[PDB]
Amino acid sequence: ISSLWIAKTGLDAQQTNMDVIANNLANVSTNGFKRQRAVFEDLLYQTIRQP
Amino acid sequence: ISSLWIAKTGLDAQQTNMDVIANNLANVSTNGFKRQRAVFEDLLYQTIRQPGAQSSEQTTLPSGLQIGTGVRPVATERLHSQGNLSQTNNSKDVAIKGQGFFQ
Amino acid sequence: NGAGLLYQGYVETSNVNVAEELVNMIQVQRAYEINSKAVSTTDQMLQKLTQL
Amino acid sequence: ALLNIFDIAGSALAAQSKRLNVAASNLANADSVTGPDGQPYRAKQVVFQVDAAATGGVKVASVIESQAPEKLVYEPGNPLADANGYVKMPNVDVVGEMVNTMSASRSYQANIEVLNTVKSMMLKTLTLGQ
Amino acid sequence: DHAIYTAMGAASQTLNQQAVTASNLANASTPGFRAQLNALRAVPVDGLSLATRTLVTASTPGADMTPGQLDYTSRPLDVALQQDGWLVVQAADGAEGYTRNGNIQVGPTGQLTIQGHPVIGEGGPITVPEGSEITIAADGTISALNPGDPPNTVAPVGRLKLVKAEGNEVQRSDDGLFRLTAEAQAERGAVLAADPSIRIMSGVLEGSNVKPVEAMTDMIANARRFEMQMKVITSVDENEGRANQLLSM
Amino acid sequence: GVPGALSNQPAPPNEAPIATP
Amino acid sequence: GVPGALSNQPAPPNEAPIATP
Repeated sequence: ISSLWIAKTGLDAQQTNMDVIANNLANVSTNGFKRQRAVFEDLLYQTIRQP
Repeated sequence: ISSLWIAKTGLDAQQTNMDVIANNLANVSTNGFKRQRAVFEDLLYQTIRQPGAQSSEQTTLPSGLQIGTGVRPVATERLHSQGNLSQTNNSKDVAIKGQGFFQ
Repeated sequence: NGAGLLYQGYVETSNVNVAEELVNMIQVQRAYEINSKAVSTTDQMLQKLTQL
Repeated sequence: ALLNIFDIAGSALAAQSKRLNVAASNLANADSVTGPDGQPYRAKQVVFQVDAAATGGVKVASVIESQAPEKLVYEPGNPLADANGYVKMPNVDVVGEMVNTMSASRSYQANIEVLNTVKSMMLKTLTLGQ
Repeated sequence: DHAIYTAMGAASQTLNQQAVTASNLANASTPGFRAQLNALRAVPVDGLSLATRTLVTASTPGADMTPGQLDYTSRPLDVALQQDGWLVVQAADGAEGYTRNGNIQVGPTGQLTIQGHPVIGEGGPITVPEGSEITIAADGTISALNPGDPPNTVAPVGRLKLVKAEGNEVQRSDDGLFRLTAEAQAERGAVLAADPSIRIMSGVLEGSNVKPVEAMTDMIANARRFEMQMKVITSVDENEGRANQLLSM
Repeated sequence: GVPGALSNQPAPPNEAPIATP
Repeated sequence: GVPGALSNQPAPPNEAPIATP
């Protein structure tokens, strides 16, 4: 219930990266195509206050 | 005892969620299929004792209590997103973009 | 008016991703087991009370 | 009358036994189909009521069929299949039946304990009649 | 002879605490759910002689506002709040409540709403165009794009109202929507004021903060405590029954 | 008075409050 | 009538037909 969703988000990010890689590789001959690269960023950090 | 009739609702919600997941996995090859997602809701709470006085020059915690009632499956949404396109080379196949349905 | 475009010879596939389904299955199984333990401990409590 | 306690406890025991029997029958018929005369099997429940003689025992007026929709399973190879090729499987909640059996057993044990205590009290009562 | 009453009260409150824990465990997957904390409370009976009988009554503090974990769904109108952010929506009675269930939906007539209840912003509930696609900003801006129209016509059509409650002064109402306590609302006004220091995230959804280890530990402790109280009950009953024969000749 | 003895004044009522004001 | 009462006549014999006649 703690690391499951974090790892799910990581798997989703890697899947998106694989999808954009596959799209880049697919049209290696299309005239006037531009390569795409995705950028990631972490979600919100929770805070635990000290006494 | 309320514990039994609460855990029964919990088990029922889990079973329905598993059924939804199994249905989504079954038609992994159905053309033009939109995946399901089940959302639940907690039932109304039952209050027994109202909270008393607070911040009366003391640092006590609140005293009231209220028991839960369980969880019920409230809704099931279909994600009307855009899927991938498979090439079939058949002259009588149509793939529609954006949003729209054939009457 | 917001209608889409038609491509001939192509078919739209299902928009199902399997990683989320597997993670949901794991979570569902764990929640089911913990609820079963809750039922079991409540039944044990009732049995001990009735054996008074 | 100090003796209607036995009647109340006996009625409670009979009602709990009836409910347990209904639950067991449903569990046995969980995955049955095409009962007598071909009609699909449907689950049943019982309704408890009190006998207003105030305070009174519990009774079960009648067994009521469940109104929850039956499961429709696509299988045209079965003669029961309709024009859509569907068969009607019974609606049985396994967790619900397990919980019902647990509740019936607990109520039965509580009532038997109450009967034991009241029987001891009543046996001790007669010692003053001499 | 009255220790049986203290023991049975302890057993009943243990059952209540068990019911609370079971309720917390059952809805462990509803979005934006807050767990229900609980802790036994002691009440001493006293007066004029030997204050020994102290009873037990279970009690539940407000909640633990530890943020739930976020899962990515890529849905354009899913919102996840900050450490202690809240979305304010009008309730059934017409009063306003706070929640963190970010599963926003849009009705057929351009009415935004969380499950059951409409969302409020500047003024009354916010309304969007009839079929416009909605994007949620990081600060609460609702951008709308009319379908078919070229993309250069995205327009802000409203703004969410976000409040900030630290947590010790909010109490769960009877329908699961939090509200300010009496003193808190007295000292901060009946209706809170929107603040800019709260940021949302689009596409991710928040689950629930229920601790399985805490639940299991509480279940074990409750089981042991209830069994001990039952043993005390039966010992006292047997003692009283054996001692009742003194009046005989 | 010592416990179990006799007295001429009734004992005050028992309150046992949940939380003092 | 009510189960557990006293009747002057026996109930009809029980049967469980596998298939209807």
